Order: sequence, then structure tokens, then C-alpha cells
Amino acid sequence: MLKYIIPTIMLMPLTWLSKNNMIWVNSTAHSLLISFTSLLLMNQFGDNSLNFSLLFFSDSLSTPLLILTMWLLPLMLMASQHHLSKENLTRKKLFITMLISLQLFLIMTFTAMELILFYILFEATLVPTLIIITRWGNQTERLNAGLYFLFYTLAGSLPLLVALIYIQNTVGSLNFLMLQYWVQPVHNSWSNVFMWLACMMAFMVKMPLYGLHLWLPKAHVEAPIAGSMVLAAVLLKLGGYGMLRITLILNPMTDFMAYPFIMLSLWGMIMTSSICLRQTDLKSLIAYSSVSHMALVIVAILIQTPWSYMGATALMIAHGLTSSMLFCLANSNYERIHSRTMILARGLQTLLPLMATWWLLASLTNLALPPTINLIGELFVVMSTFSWSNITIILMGVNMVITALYSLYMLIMTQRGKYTYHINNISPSFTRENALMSLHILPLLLLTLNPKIILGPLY
Amino acid sequence: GWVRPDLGDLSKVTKVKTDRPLPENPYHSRARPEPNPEVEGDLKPARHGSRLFFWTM
Ligand SMILES: CCCCCCCCCCCCO[C@@H]1O[C@H](CO)[C@@H](O[C@H]2O[C@H](CO)[C@@H](O)[C@H](O)[C@H]2O)[C@H](O)[C@H]1O
Repeated sequence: MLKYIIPTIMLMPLTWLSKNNMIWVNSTAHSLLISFTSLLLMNQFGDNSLNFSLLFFSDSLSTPLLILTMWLLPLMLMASQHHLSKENLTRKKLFITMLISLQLFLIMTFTAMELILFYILFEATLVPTLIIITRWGNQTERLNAGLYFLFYTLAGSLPLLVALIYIQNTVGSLNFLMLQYWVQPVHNSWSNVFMWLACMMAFMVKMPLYGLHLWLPKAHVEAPIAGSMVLAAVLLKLGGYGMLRITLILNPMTDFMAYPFIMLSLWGMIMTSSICLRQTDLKSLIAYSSVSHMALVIVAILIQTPWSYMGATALMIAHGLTSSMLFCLANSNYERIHSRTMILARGLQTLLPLMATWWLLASLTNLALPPTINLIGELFVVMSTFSWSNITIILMGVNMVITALYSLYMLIMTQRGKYTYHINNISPSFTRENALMSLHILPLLLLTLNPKIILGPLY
Repeated sequence: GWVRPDLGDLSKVTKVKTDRPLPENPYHSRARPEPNPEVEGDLKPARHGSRLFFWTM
């Protein structure tokens, strides 16, 4: 992974030694080059994962997450360089440094063999994320959002550290390849019930699970655009990625310990979808849509079937590109009217015809129109959940209906109807903005041609 | 014929020639505990380094 770690570290000198007016050009150009080379991780075999060294390995679960991560960096830079135009030069270079260091921690998080190395990087991602929200957020509430983000995470992460360390004492290793062969069953007992909770609750908070989600709509409403892109696209998927790994050593206790969390997810996805129907803030709406989508991922991981993991992997990738695109679209509106209220600016298809096309495409993926990878992921989870218990089709079906309702509600409210008379500063969409949206949607639709590369290790 | 000892004569340390045997165990000591085994051998590098979690050195 050095061929990806080292060039990522080199982005820091490049930004700092770049000419004053070339920071965005140089960082964007070379971070795109790194994203290009990330495709070499697709050297995946049917039986054995790609194990480079004692420290890093790559399988079909981490590879699409790595490619999504390195793709997101140049996209984050394009999205940020307009609202940071008046920022001090050295503070620009520090903002880019926080994003580069977030990529550094993320690519090492997804490739660490051992769970303690994964834990340290899993937690290191907090520091840059917290700094971005609080230093470069816009409103007063960014300080509270940083605190809820920090302490919700740690309240779950700290028990996980204890549990992981205990596992190494008893098993002798936390290397994930070793755990595959030395995994022993978990028997019933209160000591194991709390070991199960310790191993899972840190990841539940990241997804986030329904009930423990109230930090996420806070962070999204207060983060700068780049913060919201990485938070939605990748950082949420740290919890899912960790679950797909750690459930290996929690069997068969997952058989009955999953019941409280499947009920929260199955009912929670209906509640959070319905909340989206009454949201007044466009960013909060998109935030509450992530909670609904990630409820499917939680259920899929917890029922542990070959179809459910294949669906879980596709959703995390599909959701990552769609949610990031939706945040960028809303942000482009915000950069004009300087408000996140959804009802403030209406009928924008009249004034920005091509940006209404992007709004349409993003909404169609969000509601999982086939054959988008958004639906391939959703369908696989529904197929497996049906075999789990046939009644789940009722909750799954209702959620799809409501999911279409608020997805098109948002499109209709902002793009259709009559425009707002007194808003007269809606400038034509910039080439930067149009390219930003296309670099989300075009990969997302391209993946329907070769969906195997995002289905995960159980393909 | 008694001669008085000179200054410093009666503070001398003399040798005494006696048939009585030298005691073996004047303190009535029990058997002393056996010492801990003494570790020996060539000092080699640690097998795979510290072995602390993920470190490879
Ligand atoms: C979000 C929160 C979700 C919370 C989910 C709660 C799960 C509830 C699990 C209940 C079972 C707990 O685990 C249970 O513990 C005791 C160990 O003392 C085991 O039982 C053992 O000890 C008890 C001592 O009281 C004896 O009665 C029993 O004879 C012995 O076999 C049970 O075989 C095991 O089933």
C-alpha cells in the first residue's frame, strides 16, 4: 500500500511548496493521478485476498471503498475552492492538508490487517473531521456539532478498544487473516453479551443506527461542503466496513443479539424516511436520507447471508456517490441564496436547466431506479431479508414507497413550480459546478455495466 | 617469679591450642532455600521483534 500511502503524503509538500495561485490546480491534478493508480487494486482472486505485507491487505470489500476514497479527494477540492476563495493563503493550505490527512487515514484504515491498527486509524479520522467542521463550518452551532460528533463516536469506540485488547489476550492475535482460522464460537453468557455489544456499538454509532443517529443531522447541517461529502460518502462506511469484518468472530451469538438492532433498523428506516417528508432544511433532509439508507446496510450485515453482504457492499458504494452528489447539488444552491431552507428557492429548472438534469439524475438514483447500482444493492438486501422472515417485505416495500415520495418531493419543491420572485442572483451554473456533478453521476451509472467489482468478497 | 605484663600485652590477640572440635553449625541453621535457576545461553534477537500488536520490529 506504500504505492498509495507515499504519494498521498507527498500531496502535503506539493500544496505547501506550490505557487500561491496554484494550490487548487496542483492538488487537484495530482490527487486525480493518485485516484487513477488506485485501479491497480482490482487484482483480486477468487480464493485468496491480496495480502501485501504484515501490515496491509486488500480484498474485494476494501478495494471499492479505497477507490471511492481516493476519487472523493479531488472532488472535495473542487467543491471547496469557491467558498474558500477569500480565506487566508496559509489557511487554505491547512484546509487542503486536513483533507489529505483524512485520505491518508482512510486508505490505511481500509487495508490494515490487524484490528488494533484499524482501530487507531479508525479513530485518527476524527481529528481532521472535527477540525474541518469546527474551524471551517459557517454557523454558531458548528461547535456543538463537533462535540456531539466527537463524544458519540468515543462513547462507543472506547469500549471497542477494551474488547479488541481482550480478544488478543484470549486468541493471541488480532490479525484478520489469523482470525479467519482461529475463530472460535461465542457461547451464551453475560460476559459474551457485553463483548458483543462492545465490538458492535462503535460501528453502530458510525452507520448510524436508528436511535444513535441524532449526531449525524447536526454534523451535516454545520459542516462545510467537503466535510459533508467525506462524512456521507466514506466516514459513514467505516462503521459498515468494521461490522463486516468483526462479525466473523461473533458467531453464533449474532443469531439472537441482532434482534434488537434489526428491529431498530427495520422500523428506523420507516421513521427516518417519513421525517424526510417534513424537513425544512435541504441538508438535513439529505442527512436523514443517509440514516434511512444505512438502516438497510445494518440489517444486511446482521443477518449474515451471501446475498445480504453482496447487497450491503453495493449500497455503501452506491449511497456514497449519491449522497455526496446530493450534498454538492444543494450546496450549489446554497452558494447562491446563502440558505439551506428547501422552500426558499423554487422553480429552479426554469433558471438553471442543466442543473435540473443533475437534480433529476441524483434523485432517480436516490430512490433506486433500476438498473442503477443503488437498486442492485437495495434489491439484494430485500431478497435476503425476505428469506430471513417473509413479513419483512411489508416494511421493505413501504420504505421504497416513502423513499420515492421524499426524493421527488425534494426535486419538485426546489426545481419545479414557479420561481421565487425576489431571488434575482441565480447565476448560470459554472463549469466547475457542472463538472463536479458529472464526476459523481458518470461513475455511478458506469458501474451498472460491471457491477461485480462492487459486490464484495462474497461475489 | 611473676613478671608484670607490659602496656599492651593483655590486649593482644593470642592463639589457643585446644583439642575441642570446631562446631559445625553453631547457629543451628536450617537448610538454605535452593537458588533460582541461573539463565544461561547466547542472547539472540527477539523473535519477530517487540510483538506489540501490529509492530513488525
Ligand atoms: C440493545 C441491548 C440488547 C440486549 C440483549 C439481551 C440478550 C439477553 C441474553 C440472555 C441470555 C444471557 O446468557 C445467559 O447467562 C447465563 C450465565 O450466567 C447462562 O446460564 C448459566 O448461568 C446461570 C446463572 O444464573 C444458570 O441459571 C444456568 O444454569 C447456567 O447454565 C445462560 O445459559 C445464558 O443464556
